[PDB]
Amino acid sequence: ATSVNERIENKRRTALLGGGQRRIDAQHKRGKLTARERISLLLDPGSFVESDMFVEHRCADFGMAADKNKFPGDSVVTGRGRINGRLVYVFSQDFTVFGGSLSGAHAQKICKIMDQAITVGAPVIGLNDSGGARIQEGVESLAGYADIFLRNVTASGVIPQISLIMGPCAGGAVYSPALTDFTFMVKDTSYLFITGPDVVKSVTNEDVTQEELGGAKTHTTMSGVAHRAFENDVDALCNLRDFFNYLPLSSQDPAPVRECH
Amino acid sequence: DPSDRLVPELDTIVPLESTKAYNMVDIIHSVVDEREFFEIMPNYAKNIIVGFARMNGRTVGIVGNQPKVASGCLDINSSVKGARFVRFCDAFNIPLITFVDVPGFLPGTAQEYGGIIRHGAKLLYAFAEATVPKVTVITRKAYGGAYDVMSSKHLCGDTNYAWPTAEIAVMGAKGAVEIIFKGHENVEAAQAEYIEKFANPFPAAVRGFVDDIIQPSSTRARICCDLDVLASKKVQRPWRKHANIPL
Amino acid sequence: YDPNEKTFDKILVANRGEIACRVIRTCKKMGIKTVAIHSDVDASSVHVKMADEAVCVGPAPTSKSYLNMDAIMEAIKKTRAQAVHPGYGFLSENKEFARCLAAEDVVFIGPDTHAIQAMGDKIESKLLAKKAEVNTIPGFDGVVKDAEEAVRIAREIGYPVMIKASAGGGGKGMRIAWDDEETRDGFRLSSQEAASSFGDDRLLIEKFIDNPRHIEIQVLGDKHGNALWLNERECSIQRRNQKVVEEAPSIFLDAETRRAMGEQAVALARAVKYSSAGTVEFLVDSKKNFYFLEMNTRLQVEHPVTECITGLDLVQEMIRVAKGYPLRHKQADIRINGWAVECRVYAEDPYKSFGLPSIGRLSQYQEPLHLPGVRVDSGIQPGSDISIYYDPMISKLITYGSDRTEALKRMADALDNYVIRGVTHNIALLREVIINSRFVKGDISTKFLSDVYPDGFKGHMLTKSEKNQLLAIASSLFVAFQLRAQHFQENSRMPVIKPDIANWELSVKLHDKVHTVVASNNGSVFSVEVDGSKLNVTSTWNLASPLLSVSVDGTQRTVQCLSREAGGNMSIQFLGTVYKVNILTRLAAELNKFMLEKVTEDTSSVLRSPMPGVVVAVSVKPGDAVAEGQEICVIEAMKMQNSMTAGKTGTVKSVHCQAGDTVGEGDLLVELE
Ligand SMILES: *C(=O)CCCC[C@@H]1SC[C@@H]2NC(=O)N[C@@H]21
Repeated sequence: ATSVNERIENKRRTALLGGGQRRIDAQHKRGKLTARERISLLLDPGSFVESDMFVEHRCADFGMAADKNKFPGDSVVTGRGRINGRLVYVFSQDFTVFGGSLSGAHAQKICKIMDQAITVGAPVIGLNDSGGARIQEGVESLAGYADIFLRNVTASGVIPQISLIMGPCAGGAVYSPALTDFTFMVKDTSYLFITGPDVVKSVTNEDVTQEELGGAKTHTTMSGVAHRAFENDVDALCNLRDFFNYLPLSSQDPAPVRECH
Repeated sequence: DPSDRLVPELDTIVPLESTKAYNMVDIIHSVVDEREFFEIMPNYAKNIIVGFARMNGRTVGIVGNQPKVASGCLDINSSVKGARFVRFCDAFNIPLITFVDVPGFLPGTAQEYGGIIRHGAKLLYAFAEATVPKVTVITRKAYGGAYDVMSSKHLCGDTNYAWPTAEIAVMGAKGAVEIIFKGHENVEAAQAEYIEKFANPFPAAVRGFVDDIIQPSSTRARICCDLDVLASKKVQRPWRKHANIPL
Repeated sequence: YDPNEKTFDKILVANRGEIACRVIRTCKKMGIKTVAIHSDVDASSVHVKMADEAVCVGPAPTSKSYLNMDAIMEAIKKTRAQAVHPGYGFLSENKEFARCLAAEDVVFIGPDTHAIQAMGDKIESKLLAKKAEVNTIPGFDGVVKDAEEAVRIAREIGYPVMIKASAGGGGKGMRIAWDDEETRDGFRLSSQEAASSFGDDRLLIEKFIDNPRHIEIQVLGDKHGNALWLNERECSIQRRNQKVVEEAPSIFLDAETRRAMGEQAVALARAVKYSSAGTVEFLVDSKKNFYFLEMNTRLQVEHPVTECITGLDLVQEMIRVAKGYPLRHKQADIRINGWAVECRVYAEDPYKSFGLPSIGRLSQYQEPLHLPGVRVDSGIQPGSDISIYYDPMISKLITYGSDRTEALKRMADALDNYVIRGVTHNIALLREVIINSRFVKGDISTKFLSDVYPDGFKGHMLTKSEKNQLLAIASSLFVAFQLRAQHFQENSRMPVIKPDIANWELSVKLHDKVHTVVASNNGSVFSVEVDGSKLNVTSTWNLASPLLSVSVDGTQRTVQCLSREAGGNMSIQFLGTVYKVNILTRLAAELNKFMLEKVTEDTSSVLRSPMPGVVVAVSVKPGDAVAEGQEICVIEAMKMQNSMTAGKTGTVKSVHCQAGDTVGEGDLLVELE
């Protein structure tokens, strides 16, 4: 009946709008901004070429084939671009659908971007925003984590890897930021903890909250995991720009030289 | 010492109960040659046990869990100890044998404040960088990301074998059943279905996570054959001045 | 035997251990389906894996697992087995089980409930023995307040007496009962003591037996009145009222006495209308004058040895006669085919009170199946385990030869080649007892190992010749282990050069002495000089083998090595005994004579558990003081109990044991000043 053009347009508009305008305004009023405009702001204007824009997750089990819980993009935005004229491979988790939970397509696209970057020799910037994992897919999803880890260990000392975390990351995915070189946070927006406060409350039996377990202040003051903490997101990206400007593209290139006076 | 001898003691070494614990050093003693094992720093970080042994006259380094103390959970001390041992073994080209029985990372506020993430990353980096032939055996359990940390198949693992008691999951079934069915409450039937479906190696076996399922009494021979076939393991990696371990 | 004869189609085995495996094996040989039950812990046992079905009775403790009836009837109903087998122990001699089983439409393999009732009690058993014209222990258990009447009854029954009193009399007439005047003196003194201690001044007459030795006649019977006696057994060696080592033919009594005991036993069995198998025990004195005592109505643990001198096998004969088929043999067709000796290997440490029960897991286990004339009855396999709920019996060994000396030699050779690692055992006790001069001669008694060991088992005492043999073996094995460690591969970059030394000078510390040894190698031949003594030892020197065979200047010795520490300490199983040796070089010993001794603070003041069990009752409390000879607590362990005292007087600072608690192996229990 209808041509494929209208279906493609509907898929594109649903991906841009996410799960609906209500979620969009709720996220805007929450205090943080989605991944697409973050990538637009981090890099130069009109220099971003996204790769594999149309990828969706498939799962025969649990009866998720309906369009109610089907969304293209797999809550990951990956691409390449130029900042100040220098090439960068950029990564952004997306919390609009499933809370940025990682799956097979997630890890597949992630591995594609990192091994392409290692081949060319450009740095890898990764913006992390997730809050859980799909329990329906199960152990298979865990396998993806393992794959991702390998890439990091293959790139240690070959290219600089920078990880900015700006969501309540938890579980087994807190290790990929820890295998990179420099870790930065945003105050009162990004959390790190391997296990949730409920588990420690049930087992160790003491009253603890999430702020004093995975807050930016705790990790940047006493835990010694992250390097700096920023007040919000736009300023975090502005600081990430010139911090990247400091560093070279790879270990083969020498230290950058800036005109001075 | 024959290289193809059976070990009829390992068929009932692992109890079938999900909470029962066993002395896991006995498996190491039984498998190795002449029942000899030189254990390194045995009084510190008892969660993980590492040491030197000989298989078919060839020196190997053995790293394994210990389900007797702290239920086998790994922490900062275990991570650093295992990472340093594996780092030495690879630096001096010695094959590794891993015995995996882990339910995850030990939770708590002390481990959270001490930087358990850094030490877990240390141990994961030590296993992921390693290029010497490593043989891993999953005896009973592998829960959460600790399974991928402790020498998973995807991290350039060579051969993975699982005993019939092995079972791999993600998070506790008691919480899984109550979190999957958010619409209403389910009892008896849901738990029975979960323990009949996901409490088995089959979902891993059909997925290619492990090579196959072997009888415990014939573990040693298999391992020996591995050490006679994967001694030519040379790999290629991109040029690098030096690595950056999360020290 | 013809397998075409009709018999049962499904047999339930309702026991545990080696007897269940034996019954299952014979029943499968006959061609009958078997069904075995199991408890909570025995789900992986050998008998469960050997039979078809695996019914679980219930929890771990035997008081509600193998001794509850409702589970048994439920298992039978689910299995519809036409017959059951009780083995021995547990509920084989339970009247309630027999009657409840006969209530249903199944047959209980064994004796009738009437025989169980008529042999369970003692007074009516004695009455029936009197009615069966069987010579029993005599004695007048009546009131005797006068010395002359007491000595009259004594001289009527003989001066040696067990004259004793119901409540007690501090010996009454028993003590010093050889002549008569001192029996009168004992009469008056025991009357006084009873008046001060017990109260029964009168004397109950009984006859004395000198150096008791008890012989068991095995009887078999059918449902048609025909009964047979299958030779005899001697079981004079026993500790803590438990038999240890047995031999089928008994040398003490000749053919005529054995025959007469046979007719008496068969007459007693017939007087009860007895079917299936059983045994009658007699207590023969030193003059071949026996007296009846006890009739066991079951299949005993020491039953196979008799089989080894007859060619029969009792389990299938009784499972056939339970159907109703009459016996085919006759008393004139039962002969003696050589000799047989049976030993029972337990799981206990003989060095403390003759076999305190132990636990653990069986790290490795191998039997000498290929040795000549050796048969094994074992209820465990490698990788098994021992619990505190059931009998610690590991296995039993039977050796049959043409004469007694051949059987004893075969038994010693088999005991040398039995490897058990993981738990302790009493192989040393058996091997040391079986070579005793007065046991090979044949002069034993009921207290055989209670007087030759006044201070308990102290290991096998070794003479100078075998001291030198052991020292040479240890030195040669140490040198072989050192030499094996100098063989590497060709590095092709840094060449390896093998150190060359003509002979090695060693210092060997054994027990509390040090000896200077020199060992020289000539290939596979070691020449060892120990304190001026030359010895030569040869072997293949297989260091990875569990057991080794050596030839010390002609004599062949089978030895085992364990706990070979890199610091020089070794433990060596030689001639069935474990010796600890410390082997050093000359320079190492000279330097060690300079290092200060690591002082250890352990002189009593600690009353940890001698060997793990479960504490039941505690007679002391923290802060109290007790004197020597007073027991601290009672510990139940695998159907056995012990009460241990303290060697010094002091106040207990802490007690770590209470009622219902679980005690570990060597766990601290009592701390006192
Ligand atoms: C527990 O397993 C039952 C005890 C089996 C031992 C049998 S029965 C009682 C007899 N006494 C003994 O020492 N062995 C025989």
